[PDB]
Amino acid sequence: DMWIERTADITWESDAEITGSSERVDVRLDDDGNFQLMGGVLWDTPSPKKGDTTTGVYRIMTRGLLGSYQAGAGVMVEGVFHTLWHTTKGAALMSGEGRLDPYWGSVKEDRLCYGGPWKLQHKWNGHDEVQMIVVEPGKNVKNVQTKPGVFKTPEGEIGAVTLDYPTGTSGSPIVDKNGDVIGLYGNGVIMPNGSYISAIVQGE
Ligand SMILES: *[B@@]1([C]([C][C][C][N]C([N])=[N])[N]C(=O)[C]([C]C2=[C][C]=C([C][N])[C]=[C]2)[N]C(=O)C2=[C][C]=[C][C]=[C]2)O[C][C]([C][O])O1
Repeated sequence: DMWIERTADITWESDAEITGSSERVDVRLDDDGNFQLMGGVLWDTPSPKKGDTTTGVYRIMTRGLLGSYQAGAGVMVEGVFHTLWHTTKGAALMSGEGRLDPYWGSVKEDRLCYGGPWKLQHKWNGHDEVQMIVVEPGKNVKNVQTKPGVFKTPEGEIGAVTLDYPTGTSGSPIVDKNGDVIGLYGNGVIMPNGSYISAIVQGE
């Protein structure tokens, strides 16, 4: 029922609009993957697609008997598709002529990958501006540039971006100036003034 469509290259854009703000907010993370203001599962082996694993940025689409809608987005790097867990909850994804089955995910970290282990090892350097590759439903892909702030958790810190986009943009990748994916958009908190702030969702 769900499929992926390639829609952009993974790149830094020199003309991106600069927006957002660099906040600092105290949060805790629950075992369902929700942040509040203040583990990993290896999936079944296919066992016996061939989906398309071309590098790039992708929309996650779904449909029933009528038109389609955009459930989310993600990134294909080194033959593995990466998204937030909550976009698909582990559902299989068609990719071109074949199927991609989940490999590994964590509800609490809100991360899921298909085709192999997580390939994205780069992280925000804690200093520089970053770019979100915005995969908004119904719209062409564009990049926006921002300086992250920080979620302060009881154990540590996580980079966080004050950028609000509509439902279905979750899983859009965030890149550093080299064009390396430093994490994904779409799991955060709402502030008392209504501002939405997402973690830069990434492994170690
Ligand atoms: B995303 C969507 C992108 C941001 C939309 N903007 C906004 N809500 N103002 N992300 C969210 O809405 C997430 C969803 C989510 C789902 C599941 C988990 C793990 N249990 C965590 C987050 N919501 C928030 O981050 C949120 C936190 C606190 C209060 C309100 C909202 O695009 C496709 C999918 C839709 O679920 O996500």
